This record gives sequence, structure tokens and C-alpha cells, in this order.
Amino acid sequence: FVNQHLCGSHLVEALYLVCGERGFFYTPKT
Amino acid sequence: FVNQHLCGSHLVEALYLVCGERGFFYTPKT
Amino acid sequence: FVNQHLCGSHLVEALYLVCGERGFFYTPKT
Amino acid sequence: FVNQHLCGSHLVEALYLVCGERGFFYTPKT
Amino acid sequence: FVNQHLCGSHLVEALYLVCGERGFFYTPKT
Amino acid sequence: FVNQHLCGSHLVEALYLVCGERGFFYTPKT
Amino acid sequence: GIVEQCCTSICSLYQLENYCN
Amino acid sequence: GIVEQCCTSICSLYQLENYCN
Amino acid sequence: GIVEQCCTSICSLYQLENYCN
Amino acid sequence: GIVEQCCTSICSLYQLENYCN
Amino acid sequence: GIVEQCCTSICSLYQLENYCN
Amino acid sequence: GIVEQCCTSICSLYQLENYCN
Ligand SMILES: Cc1cccc(O)c1
Ligand SMILES: Cc1cccc(O)c1
Ligand SMILES: Cc1cccc(O)c1
Ligand SMILES: Cc1cccc(O)c1
Ligand SMILES: Cc1cccc(O)c1
Ligand SMILES: Cc1cccc(O)c1
Ligand SMILES: [Cl-]
Ligand code: NA
Ligand code: NA
Ligand code: NA
Ligand SMILES: [Zn+2]
Repeated sequence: FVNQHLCGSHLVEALYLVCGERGFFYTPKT
Repeated sequence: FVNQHLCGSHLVEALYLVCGERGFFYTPKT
Repeated sequence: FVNQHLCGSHLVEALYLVCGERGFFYTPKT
Repeated sequence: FVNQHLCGSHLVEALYLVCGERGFFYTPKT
Repeated sequence: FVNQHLCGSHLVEALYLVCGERGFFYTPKT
Repeated sequence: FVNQHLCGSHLVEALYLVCGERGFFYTPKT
Repeated sequence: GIVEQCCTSICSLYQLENYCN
Repeated sequence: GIVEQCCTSICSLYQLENYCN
Repeated sequence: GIVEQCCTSICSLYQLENYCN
Repeated sequence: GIVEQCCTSICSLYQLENYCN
Repeated sequence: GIVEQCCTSICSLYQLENYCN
Repeated sequence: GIVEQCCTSICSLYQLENYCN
């Protein structure tokens, strides 16, 4: 696997991709 | 078939735009 | 609804999303 | 079915790239 | 039908994220 | 055709779009 | 859920933001 | 146009809908 | 239109730019 | 290939990176 | 949160999976 | 490579096609 900066749409894409059937939470405010 | 998985990719990108700072939980099985 | 900056692909995505069956025009030159 | 709506998302992103500065009208019912 | 072509659009965007700096060859007929 | 800067996802999108059935190679390291 | 509702028919912006946090 | 309104500045839903057909 | 032409078969770049302004 | 494998069933990240260079 | 970890800094696979459900 | 040609600088259609297979 590669390590890189992931922001915005690519960060949500990454979450959707990695988490799979688990789903994810994207809470950018923190 | 993958169109449901493809559909989910568009869903989370749309939620990224619509929800903005308040974020979202993506739960494919819920 | 949230208010945010929308540029490039996200601006076209937003237009496609908001305008729906109406469609839209994206004229960036102005 | 949503694949036609999903197809339109790719259409306007492609038009964004191909058309560039000259822009485009997206008319789903035309 | 275009869903296979639509699927390929998601494939190369996913490969862009997953592969990172090592890049990738996209060969639809291979 | 228009000439513009193409980086990241838009560069891969452009390659996928232009190259078609040929496919492409995206080797960003060089 | 969102997959059942929005991958069968088109979900508008108003329907999608019901899934925001 | 839409760039100065919605990209450089921030647009509301009403402002974005000015660019629908 | 573009949906009828390009969501039935693959539209190349040359076919897509006919819809540019 | 990747189209045959990953457009019939969902390809995970672990399956997709086998196609990296 | 995820922004400071994965966007401003660089996250590993393990770090990104902290934001799965 | 493609980054210095097409991202940092501007490529033509002919230049982009240098990276097709
Ligand atoms: C700024 C804005 C308006 C409408 C919808 C959005 O997702 C974002
Ligand atoms: C720069 C460039 C070349 C070819 C197609 C495009 O959409 C953009
Ligand atoms: C940084 C990172 C982790 C996991 C997958 C990716 O594509 C990128
Ligand atoms: C934004 C979006 C994508 C896919 C299906 C939908 O109903 C809505
Ligand atoms: C670029 C693109 C996306 C979807 C269908 C097409 O014919 C072309
Ligand atoms: C990332 C991705 C997109 C489409 C199909 C797949 O199997 C995987
Ligand atoms: Cl799709
Ligand atoms: Na790996
Ligand atoms: Na709202
Ligand atoms: Na042209
Ligand atoms: Zn898609």
C-alpha cells in the first residue's frame, strides 16, 4: 500500500474504498 | 453486477457536497 | 443546505445535482 | 434504475474536460 | 449499454488512488 | 479541442477518455 | 437505507441531505 | 459569471439555480 | 440528445465535443 | 483482466493493487 | 480528526480504517 | 514524464496520446 495525502473527494473515495461493507463516517469539523 | 457499488460511489460524493461541514455517516447496510 | 466554495468538477457536479431534469449551462469564460 | 442518471454524471464531467473554456449546455431532455 | 465503460472510469480512478507513485498500466483488453 | 492543464484525477480521466480501447499507462514518477 | 432508496430511483438534493449528520 | 459567484465567492442554493436551464 | 446517444453506446471525445458551446 | 474481474464483482483494495505497476 | 490526520498529514491504512464504522 | 508535460505544462491531444498503450 502507498501512503499519501488524501483530501476532499479523494478522502471520501478512499474511505468508501477501504471500509467496504462496514461503511464509514466523514466528520470534517472533527 | 457492480452498479449498486458504482451507485454508492456517487452517493458518498454527493453526500460530501450536500452535507459539507456537518459530515455524514455512510451505512450501506442500514 | 450548506454554503461553500464550488469550483471545477465540484461546480459541475453541483449544477447537475441541483438542476436535475432542467439541466444547466456551464459557461466559465462568463 | 439509476444508471442513466449515473451516466449523466459522467457525461457532464467529460464535457467539463473536453469543452474547457467554451463551456457547454447540458440538456437531458433535448 | 455503457455500464462496463462507466465501470472502467471508476477502475482507473481507484487505481490512481491505490497505486499512487508506482502508477499503473490500464489495459481494457488484457 | 482545448488545451489545458490536467493533473491528478483529471489527467487519468483524460487518458481513459482519449485512449479508449487502447488503454494507457500512468507513471507519475516518470 | 440510502442504497435502497437512492439506487432504485433518483434521489434529489432534498432527499439526500436527510442522510447528513 | 458562475466562477466569480460560486467558485471565487460562495453561492447560495438560489444563486446556483440561476445557472439551471 | 446526448443522453440518448452517449448512454446507449460509448461516445468518444470527438463525439462528445459536438455538445460543447 | 481487470474489467472482467472487477466489473462483474466488487474488487477490494487488496485485489485492485495487484494491477499496480 | 480525519482532516488533520489524513489530509494535512499522511495516514496509513490502519489510520484510515479508524474512520470506518 | 506525463506530469511535467501535461500537468505542470499544457499538452496537446497528440502529446496526451503519447501515453496511450
Ligand atoms: C453551496 C451549495 C449549494 C447547494 C448544494 C450544495 O451541495 C452546496
Ligand atoms: C488538454 C486536453 C486534450 C484533449 C482533451 C481534453 O479534454 C483536454
Ligand atoms: C494513503 C492510502 C491508504 C490506503 C489506500 C490508498 O489508496 C491510500
Ligand atoms: C447523486 C445521486 C447519485 C446516484 C443516485 C442518486 O439517486 C443520486
Ligand atoms: C465519457 C463518457 C461517459 C459515459 C458514456 C459515454 O458514452 C462517454
Ligand atoms: C473501486 C471499484 C469500482 C468499480 C468496481 C470495483 O470492483 C471496484
Ligand atoms: Cl456509474
Ligand atoms: Na500493498
Ligand atoms: Na438543508
Ligand atoms: Na475539437
Ligand atoms: Zn459512475
